[PDB]
Amino acid sequence: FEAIFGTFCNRLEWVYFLTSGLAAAAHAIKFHDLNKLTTGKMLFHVQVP
Amino acid sequence: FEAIFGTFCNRLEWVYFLTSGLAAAAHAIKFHDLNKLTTGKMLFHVQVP
Repeated sequence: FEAIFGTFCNRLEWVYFLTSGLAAAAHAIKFHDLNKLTTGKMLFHVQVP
Repeated sequence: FEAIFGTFCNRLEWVYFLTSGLAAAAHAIKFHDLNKLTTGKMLFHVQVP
């Protein structure tokens, strides 16, 4: 006879965005209506000494 | 629509003569009547051994 000793299944290494070093450079917000906005803008007012 | 987020005004930082290290090189005297005069003289008397 030939013997099949066993079948092994791989184990996945799950990851998330908020649990990684690159996330510190980021800052994450949920909005639910992003399709409706056209462009987001800042606005800076600066005075020079 | 077009979304405008928070607007920022410059957080201008203050600086002073006294707080600077250059003030140690200086002696600072305030004198409310300085406008009237234009002459300031000091005199040195030395005898050499």
